[PDB]
Amino acid sequence: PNANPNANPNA
Amino acid sequence: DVVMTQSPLSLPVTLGQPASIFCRSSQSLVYSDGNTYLNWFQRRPGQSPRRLIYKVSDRDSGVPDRFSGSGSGTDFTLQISRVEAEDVGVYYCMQGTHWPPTFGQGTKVEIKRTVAAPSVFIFPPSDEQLKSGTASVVCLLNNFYPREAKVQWKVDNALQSGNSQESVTEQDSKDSTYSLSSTLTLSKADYEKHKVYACEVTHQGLSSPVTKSFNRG
Amino acid sequence: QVQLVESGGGVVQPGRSLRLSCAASGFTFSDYGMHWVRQAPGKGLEWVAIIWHDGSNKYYVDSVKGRFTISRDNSKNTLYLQMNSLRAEDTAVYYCARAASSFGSGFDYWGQGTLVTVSSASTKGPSVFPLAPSSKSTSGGTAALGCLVKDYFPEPVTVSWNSGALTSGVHTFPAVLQSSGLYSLSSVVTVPSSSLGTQTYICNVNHKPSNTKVDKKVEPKS
Repeated sequence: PNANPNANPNA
Repeated sequence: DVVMTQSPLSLPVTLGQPASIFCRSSQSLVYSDGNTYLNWFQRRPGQSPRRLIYKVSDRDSGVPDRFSGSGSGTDFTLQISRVEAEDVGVYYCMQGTHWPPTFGQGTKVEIKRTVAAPSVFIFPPSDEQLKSGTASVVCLLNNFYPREAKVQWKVDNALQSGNSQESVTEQDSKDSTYSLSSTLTLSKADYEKHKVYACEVTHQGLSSPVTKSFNRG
Repeated sequence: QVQLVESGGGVVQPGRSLRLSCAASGFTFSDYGMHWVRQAPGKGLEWVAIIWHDGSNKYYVDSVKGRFTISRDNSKNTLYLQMNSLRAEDTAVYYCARAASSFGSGFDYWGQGTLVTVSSASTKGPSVFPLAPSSKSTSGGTAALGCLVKDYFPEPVTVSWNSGALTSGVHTFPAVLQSSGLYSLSSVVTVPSSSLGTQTYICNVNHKPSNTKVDKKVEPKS
């Protein structure tokens, strides 16, 4: 349910 | 939620000297990918906040090289190698390893500089305000240091109490001084009952208190 | 050249709704995720929400889940925060910020913020009065002048001089709370006394919560 610290929200 | 504890909370520094800001996290910030997600942010007077540092030590675009970051695990330090007048502001750490990201309480940096006496000015109420039924009289103390100052209002030499309010600025990013306004507010009828309006200023840079005044009309 | 500008802050009653916007310029907006962050009394900075570059994922801090919705329109270079079910805890400055390519590194550029005040009190725009330069506001070849901005609610008022072309020597003071519950502030500037007859000094006062804009030319006293 959370975003991990290495998730990339960018293109 | 991970707690980020900064110290000190206030950091007075002489121009050109180094400064260290410390941050401790309640859990280790090492993540399973090998990275440590510890960031620093800066808020300056008049400016949007900005990131300075990410991944403990990597510096952002437009950030001068006098800023650096170090540390590991739970303990981290933001170092300014030589503080400049433009570095006044509040500095925050932020951890991103644990959910949700959390910030420290901030450290305010202020510059210790030489004593500067205020320039003192006074403004009577405008005729436009008087037509509305109120009289605000403004006393301005411009560009002084240190921040401690005493302002007293006298109306026909009677010391006033209860009808004034003061406000002081943040420290200036160029000359490291403060400014202050004190406003005396009266009804128009009360304003018209007296002649001499004076503000008296006491400050370390003045050998004796200075009075600025005017005669109504 | 990256610029972020938030808008929409003002007073809102508990339980009602308010939409914030953030206008982006100077970069390819659709290439970046976007965050909201807030700074509330006694809480410091708090991360609020993120939206992916394409709107495909959204995450929220627990306390706003079920109440706030983040969205974006890439064609209009705009980010939104729809705030429903407002609570007293929500009074804060709201910032938008451009996402880092790893979530744990946060965000690099921020806007200046927009202030949301949760309150049952009515909005009231300010009265603006000149602080004219005179023999009582001059020293050593310099003259001070200003504008007094009285009786507004909620915060903030912003002041510029000469549409932003006059910035040197300006001080705009923090607002003071009057016993009425309304705010007041002043803004002053120091200028050459020699050219008070030839230069024009106008304070530009904007109270966005009431959509009140006032431009006041400050004339010298003689």
